[PDB]
Amino acid sequence: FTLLNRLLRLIVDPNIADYITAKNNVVINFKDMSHVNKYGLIRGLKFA
Amino acid sequence: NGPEITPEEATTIFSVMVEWLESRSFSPIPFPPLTYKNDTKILVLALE
Amino acid sequence: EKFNPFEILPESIELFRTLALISLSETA
Amino acid sequence: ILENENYSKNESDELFFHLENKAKLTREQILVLTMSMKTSFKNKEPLDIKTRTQILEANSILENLWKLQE
Repeated sequence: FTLLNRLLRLIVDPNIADYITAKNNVVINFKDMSHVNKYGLIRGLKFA
Repeated sequence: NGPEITPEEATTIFSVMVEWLESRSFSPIPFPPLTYKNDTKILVLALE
Repeated sequence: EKFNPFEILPESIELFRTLALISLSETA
Repeated sequence: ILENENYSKNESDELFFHLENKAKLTREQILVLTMSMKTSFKNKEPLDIKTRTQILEANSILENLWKLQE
């Protein structure tokens, strides 16, 4: 993401880039297991 | 280990997009205005 | 104690004078 | 670091190492300085002697005040 927020500020005003960058952290839950998503992309998002 | 990109590699990657978008003479995407023509026509296509 | 409160006296008026800076003299 | 004429030659990896070593930073901050350095920062005109004197005088008293607060 540290590369994405920049590459997006190239293509898009920063408020949308920041939304798109922070929207991918979230927290991920499957039953018992939970992890914050720091690294990969979540491709289940409409804009992914 | 932190991010694996490292600054010297991020440099080479970022110059490529900068030069591509400048060579293409590309205007960045703005933020959707409060008063906008196609808002309705974007909501529809989204919601359906 | 008196030498130290004397250095303090110049320090408070000095800093409050520095907050008025909105420069070489105040620099030195 | 960024106004220093010695690093300004070009293609010097010294910049990243004096960033990390001199003014304490983390990688995530170095990357931002690289990409924002490209987008915003401009090496075309070096600064006038006036603003260099002013800048050095400010860095002096800020570094010194920080040392006193510490």
